[PDB]
Amino acid sequence: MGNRGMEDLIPLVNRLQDAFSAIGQNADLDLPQIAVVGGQSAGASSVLENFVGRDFLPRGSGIVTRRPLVLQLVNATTEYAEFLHCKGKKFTDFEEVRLEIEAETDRVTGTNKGISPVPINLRVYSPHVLNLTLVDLPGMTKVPVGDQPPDIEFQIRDMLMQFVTKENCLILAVSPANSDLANSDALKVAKEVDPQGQRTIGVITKLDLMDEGTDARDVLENKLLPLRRGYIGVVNRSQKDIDGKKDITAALAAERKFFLSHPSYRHLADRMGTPYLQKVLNQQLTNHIRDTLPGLRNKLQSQLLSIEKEVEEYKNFRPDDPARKTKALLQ
Amino acid sequence: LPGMTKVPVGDQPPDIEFQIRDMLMQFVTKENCLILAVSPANSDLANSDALKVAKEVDPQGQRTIGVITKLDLMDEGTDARDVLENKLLPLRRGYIGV
Amino acid sequence: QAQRRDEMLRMYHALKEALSIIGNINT
Ligand SMILES: Nc1nc2c(ncn2[C@@H]2O[C@H](COP(=O)(O)OP(=O)(O)O)[C@@H](O)[C@H]2O)c(=O)[nH]1
Ligand SMILES: [Mg+2]
Repeated sequence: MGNRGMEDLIPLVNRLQDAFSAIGQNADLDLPQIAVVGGQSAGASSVLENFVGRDFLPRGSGIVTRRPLVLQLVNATTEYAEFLHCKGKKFTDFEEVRLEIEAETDRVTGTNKGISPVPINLRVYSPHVLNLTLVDLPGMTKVPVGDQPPDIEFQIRDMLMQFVTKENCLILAVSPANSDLANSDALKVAKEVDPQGQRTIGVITKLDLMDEGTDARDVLENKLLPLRRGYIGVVNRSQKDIDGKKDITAALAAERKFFLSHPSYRHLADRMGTPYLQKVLNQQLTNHIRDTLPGLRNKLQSQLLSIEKEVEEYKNFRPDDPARKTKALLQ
Repeated sequence: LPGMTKVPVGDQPPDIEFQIRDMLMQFVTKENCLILAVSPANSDLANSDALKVAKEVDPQGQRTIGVITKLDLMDEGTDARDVLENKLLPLRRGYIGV
Repeated sequence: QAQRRDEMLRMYHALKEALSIIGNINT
């Protein structure tokens, strides 16, 4: 468990925050939000919870991600979770969080394949995290089922747009492997909001369920559909493994064995897997935080130059100075 | 007919999706024509494009017959009983698995 | 006037400290 790529950046944020708080001002540390776009049952929730490093989201066959859960990670001194609709309660166990999320979804949408545009706001405080926004959006579908209205397709798409047309957002586009990449909706959306690939990261899931004799070797090499940041393959837990309470360590070991043994992927083994995605996102955040330094320097330099002309005289103030008095008199 | 796609590849024009539908509409919107809607089993049925088209041109289900073509590749731990029994997305003529 | 002087000097030193920290953070 855990995510150790945060540890090397947290003290940088703290030091910058302290440097600005010294003057009664904040730091414009506008880190990008992370939005996970995907088709229904593409695996977009298991990827997200593998980036956080905690097993707390509901996942599984069927329509589970019924509401647009928004997770806020706030750096703190201890570890706890809270909900805006459960104000005053404290959650010390992620299993309770998962069960409460399910109960809150059912309470509003019912037991059919319902949806609700209103998000759930879950905030987790921990000394090991950064101030991040994570958005788990409901998967897109083509036809209504259950008691959904005829426009279910358009309501879901509209829920996505308000979160991915915003600047400073990473579109983490998840598509299954045992399907044809040309028919992945997540990539159609990315091309509608990021016409040139600067933020979009491709992730290919379900590589272990490919039809025997076929592989995706020409997809992972960024040949079929060029994407500025390529595609990162991952292997998540299967439905049997979720129901079997499979450990996370075993899943990572199985993923590593899969890539090391597969005849068509050995040469890419060091470019794929869960920990590689963690490094890519952490590197993306680090590149962002460094890119803003010229603005902070220019603001501070301008303020310093503005005050210096008067500081030069204030620093020379003395309780007894007949020349200072005379200068003021003449002026 | 050629299958529907969302993302153009291989120098296909950006409107490849609309040209494919235009070809499809000239055969499935005709009367006295049966439509067989082919959907994979490994991909969630709510995503099926064939059912969307059949639903648009045969709201009543008189002509549409559904088929589930890839039961061999189901993810271990799941099955499609709730589709083949015509419960998840009821279709007048049911579904045939192959 | 005394309060304005004191605030200007405090802000001056704090801004100098902020630059001395940011330059070291960038490395
Ligand atoms: N073996 C395997 N199972 C997967 C993969 N991706 C998703 N699944 C399974 O698909 C089911 C639904 O995944 P889920 O993430 O809940 O879909 P979503 O939450 O609707 O995006 C779960 O049983 C997952 O374990 C994969 O890459 N490999
Ligand atoms: Mg999903």
